[PDB]
Amino acid sequence: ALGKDTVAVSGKWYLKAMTADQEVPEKPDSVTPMILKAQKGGNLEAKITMLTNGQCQNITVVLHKTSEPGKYTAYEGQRVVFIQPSPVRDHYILYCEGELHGRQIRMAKLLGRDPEQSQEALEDFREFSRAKGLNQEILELAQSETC
Amino acid sequence: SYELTQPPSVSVSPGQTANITCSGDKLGDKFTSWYQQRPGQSPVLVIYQDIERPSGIPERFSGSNSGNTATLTISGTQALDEADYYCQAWDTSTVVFGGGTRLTVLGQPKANPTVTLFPPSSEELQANKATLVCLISDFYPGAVTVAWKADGSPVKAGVETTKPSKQSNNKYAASSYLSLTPEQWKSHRSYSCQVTHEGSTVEKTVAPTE
Amino acid sequence: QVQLVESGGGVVQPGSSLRLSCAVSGFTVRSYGMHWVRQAPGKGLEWVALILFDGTTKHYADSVKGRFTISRDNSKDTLYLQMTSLGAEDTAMYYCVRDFNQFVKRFVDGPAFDLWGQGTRVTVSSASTKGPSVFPLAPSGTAALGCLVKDYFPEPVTVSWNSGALTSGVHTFPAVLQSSGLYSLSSVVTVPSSSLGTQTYICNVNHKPSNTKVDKKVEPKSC
Ligand SMILES: *[C@@H]1O[C@H](CO)[C@@H](O)[C@H](O)[C@H]1NC(C)=O
Ligand SMILES: *[C@@H]1O[C@H](CO)[C@@H](O)[C@H](O)[C@H]1NC(C)=O
Repeated sequence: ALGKDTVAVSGKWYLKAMTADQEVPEKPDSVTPMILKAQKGGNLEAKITMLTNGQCQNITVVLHKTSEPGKYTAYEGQRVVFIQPSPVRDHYILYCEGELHGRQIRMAKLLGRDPEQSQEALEDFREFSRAKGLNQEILELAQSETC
Repeated sequence: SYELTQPPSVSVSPGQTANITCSGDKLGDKFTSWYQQRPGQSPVLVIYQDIERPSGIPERFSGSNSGNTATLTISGTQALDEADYYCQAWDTSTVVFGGGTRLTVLGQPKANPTVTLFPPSSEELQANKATLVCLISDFYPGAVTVAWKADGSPVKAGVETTKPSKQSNNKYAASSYLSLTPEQWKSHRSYSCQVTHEGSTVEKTVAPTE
Repeated sequence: QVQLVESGGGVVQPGSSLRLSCAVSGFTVRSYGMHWVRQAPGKGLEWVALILFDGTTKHYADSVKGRFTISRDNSKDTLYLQMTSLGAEDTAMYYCVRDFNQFVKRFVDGPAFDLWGQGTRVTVSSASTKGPSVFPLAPSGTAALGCLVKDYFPEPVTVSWNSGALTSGVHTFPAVLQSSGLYSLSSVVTVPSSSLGTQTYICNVNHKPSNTKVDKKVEPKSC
C-alpha cells in the first residue's frame, strides 16, 4: 500500500524559505515551482528548475522511502530528507541532513501550495530552523514560472 | 509498444463472481486502473491505483495487481454489471489501454448463429465493383469472430464488420462485408465466411459460378 | 451543470484541420492534467494526448504525434485538441477526461480518469452528402431475400419492404463505414419458398439526408 502522507505531499509546491547551518555557494536567481510525484513503491520523485547565472538547471531527484514515515533518502543514501507539515496550512517543511558536493550541509526548506508569502508560516519556519540549530540567513526565493 | 492484454470476452451467471484479467510486463510495478463502459454509455472509473475504489462504486468491485497481471473482481454479479471493462496503465510517456472484456451476465439460454452468405450482385459486378455479404443472426452471447477465406487462404483486407446488436428476440446479430475487384472475384475458385461463437464455428461458402 | 462538455464534432475531409474543445466547470484546467481519449465505432478506447498541469508538459500517441496538438486557455477554462492532417483512422468519438491523480495537490504516478465527457463524434472523408447505390441480394424450404445499400455518406438511412406489405421475417443490420468513407448497410426477409414462386418482393430504401428514395425488386436472378 502507498502512504497517505506520501500522497499528501504530492503535487505543486512553491519553494519559499531556505535556512542553513553553512553558507551555500551557488544560489539560483529564481526557481520554478517544485513538483512531487508519488510513485508506486512509496518513493517520491521531485523536479525543480533553478534559473542561475541566466541558465536553467533541470533537477530530478528521487526520495527513496524508509522504515520511518517522513524519513526519505536520496543521492544513493548520501542525503536524508525529513518531511513534516507546518501548523500553518498549505505549508510543509523539508529538513535535509546529509552531504552534497563533498560537503556536509544541513538545510531547511519551506514549501507552500500558494506563492503568497505567509508571515505566520515564515515565523514558524524560523522557530523550527533555530531549534534544529540552523541559525543563518533565511532566503525567500524568487518564484519564476518558465525559462 | 507496451500492450495490455485482456480476454476478449467473459461470461458468468447471476450471483457467480466475475474475474476480468489484465496482462503485461512490469504490471504490479505499475499502477492499474479499471473502467466500466455500459452498453451505449461513456466510460466510468470503477477501480484506480490497483485496488482503490472511487466513491459511489459498490463494494462488489475489487482490484488486484500481483506480478505481471492485474484482476478486476465482481462478486454478486448481476444484470447491471453487464458491460465492457477496460484496464489502463502508464508507460513510455503514454497511457496504455487494454482492448477490453465484454462481460455477459448469462440471462438467456445459449444460442447458435444462423449464417447467410450472399455473392456479388450481377448489377454490382456490372457497376465495376463487388461486395460479399455475411449476415450473422440469432446468437447469444453477443460475441462473434468472422474470418474470410479465398480458396482456403485467409483474406485480411477490404473486410468490414459490425459490433453485434441486440434484436427483438433478445438475441444478437452482426454483418461482415468483403470488398474486392470483379477480377479478384472470378479469379478465385470460392470465397468463404467463417463465424465462431462460443467455441463452435459456422462456415458458409459461395462460388463465382451460379 | 455537467463538468466536461466537448465540441467541434461533425464531418471533415482528409485534408482538414478540425479543432475540438472541451468546456470545463467545477474546476480550473490549470489545476489538472487533462487527457483526450478517442473511441472508434465498434472498437475500444485509445489514448490520444495529455497536457500536464505544468501546461508545458505535453505527450501524444505516436499515431497522432506530429499531426495533433493539445492546449488549453485557463482564462476561458477550455481544453483544446488541434487535429490536423486528418486520416480515416482518426474518425472516432473523442472524449476529454481529467487525470485526478495529476492534480496540483495530488500527483500520483498512476493516471485515473474520474471525470469523463459525453464525447463528440468526428467523421473524416472527402465526400459530400451522397445517396445509396442499392443492389439486390437474390435467394438461393424457405429463402433469404436481401438488399445491399452501399455508398451513402450522410450517416442516417432507412429501409422498408413491399411498402409496408411485409411486416414479418424482416431484419435490418447496422451499417458500417469503409476506407472509402461511405456507409454500407443490408436487410433481409425470411420468406416461404412457395411465396418466392409467385409473391413479388421490393425493398423501399429512404436516404432523406441526400433527398433520395430507391426501390428494388429482388428476384431469383436465374441463369
Ligand atoms: C528544462 O525544464 C523545462 C521545463 O519543463 C523543459 O521544458 C526543458 O526541456 C528542460 N531542459 C532544459 C532547457 O534544461
Ligand atoms: C478471482 O481471482 C481471485 C484472485 O486472487 C481469487 O481470490 C478469487 O477467488 C477468484 N474468483 C473466481 C470467481 O474465480
